[PDB]
Amino acid sequence: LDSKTFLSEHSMDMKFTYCDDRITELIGYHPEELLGRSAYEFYHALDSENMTKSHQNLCTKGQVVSGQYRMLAKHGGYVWLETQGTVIYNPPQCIMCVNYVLSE
Amino acid sequence: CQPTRFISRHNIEGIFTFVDHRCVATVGYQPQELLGKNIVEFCHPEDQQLLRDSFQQVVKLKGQVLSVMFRFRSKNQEWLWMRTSSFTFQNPYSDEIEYIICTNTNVKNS
Ligand SMILES: N#Cc1cc(F)cc(Oc2ccc(S(=O)(=O)C(F)F)c3c2CC(F)(F)[C@H]3O)c1
Repeated sequence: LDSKTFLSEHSMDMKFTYCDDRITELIGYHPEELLGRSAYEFYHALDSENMTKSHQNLCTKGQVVSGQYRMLAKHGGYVWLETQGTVIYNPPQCIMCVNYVLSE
Repeated sequence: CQPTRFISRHNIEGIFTFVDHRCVATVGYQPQELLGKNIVEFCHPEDQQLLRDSFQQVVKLKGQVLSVMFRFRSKNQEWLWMRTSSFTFQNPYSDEIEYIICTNTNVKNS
């Protein structure tokens, strides 16, 4: 559970701005190679419109649970995940994602 | 029969900054579903790195044509084979950052 859970942070455009190193033991990516890239680059084609929809809920509500989606792994194949996302607004400044890996 | 095709403009990073409305019939998205997003987000995982290196190269090619073939995810979530021919433009009265003009055609891979 805990060793399958990692955080990421995203700009409002969905780009990674930070990722736990734990994503390396789970999906193969190095956090540094993620930064600057949209989450979009990584979803399975069959999940993409759904994530766009969860995204819209996140922006209108401020927090949301993604429900189940696939991330293309660093060395081929897809890993299932469920994410809770939370918008950090200040005085939108970023999105915090708590990401739980459902599958190997 | 006309090939189906639309023009787009991107910044050097790949982000769509202009989309010709012929895109609806070509890939099924409205212009605004494309504007502001990187073209690499609509690209097949096996073709993403080619497309990123294509954008990197078109800017070193002195405004000449670079062409690339890749699979683009239509609004039906089908993979369409795309040929994108691109070249840079930079107004020589200025020293503004060049941008990238693309023409995007649905082609047969065969
Ligand atoms: N594939 C993948 C992947 C793997 C991750 F560890 C995080 C991620 O990004 C999100 C994964 C889930 C969500 S979400 O739960 O907030 C909504 F999009 F589903 C969101 C994002 C980016 C966001 F902009 F913050 C937000 O849209 C995508």
